Amino acid sequence: ESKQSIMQRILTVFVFTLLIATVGLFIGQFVPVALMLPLSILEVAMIILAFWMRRRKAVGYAFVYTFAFVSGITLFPIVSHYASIAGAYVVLEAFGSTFVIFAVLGTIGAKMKKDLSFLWSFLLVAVLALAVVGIFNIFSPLNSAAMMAYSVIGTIVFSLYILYDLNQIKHRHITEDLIPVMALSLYLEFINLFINLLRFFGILSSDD
Repeated sequence: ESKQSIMQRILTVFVFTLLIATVGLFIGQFVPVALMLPLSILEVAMIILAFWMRRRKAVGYAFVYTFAFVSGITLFPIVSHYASIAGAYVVLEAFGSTFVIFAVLGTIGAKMKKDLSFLWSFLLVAVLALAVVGIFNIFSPLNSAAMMAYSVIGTIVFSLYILYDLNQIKHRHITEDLIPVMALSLYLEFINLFINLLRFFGILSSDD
């Protein structure tokens, strides 16, 4: 029963989900395109069960590891897209840039003394704000100027979320059965930041 023990276990499962998502990303290149949408709907259902439903018992380890593998498969269409227009190295550039932001802002938030719970209103509303223009991009693609602003704001908002989330892990009372869902949260914050950085470096290193 210590914060130094739980935070090490949460970050251990968090690294496992990144490795599992990397395997699913490698497997995802063989998955047909028609299966990407059903698997995406499967992820949305899993996210609602994990966070948005009032459940008595938190999600287990098999649920988070399964989501990480399925999430890695559906990341291939966007990873391969920006690898075609910007290069295969840009994907590693944005993947590495996500780690240094996760490490810098994650360590600062976890080591912070201030309780940043009051940012819940601004960050939830900021993510909802970014989610609305994301739906607009699905049905109608944004130009280079607006997509750049969407990726830059997305990088700033989801970086602040990593600072807020890991700061709340220290300040809030985390139990033993919350390790999977909290590691799933850190995985989703990693993916959202990775996608925006992949868009940021993709447009910056693109031919148009």
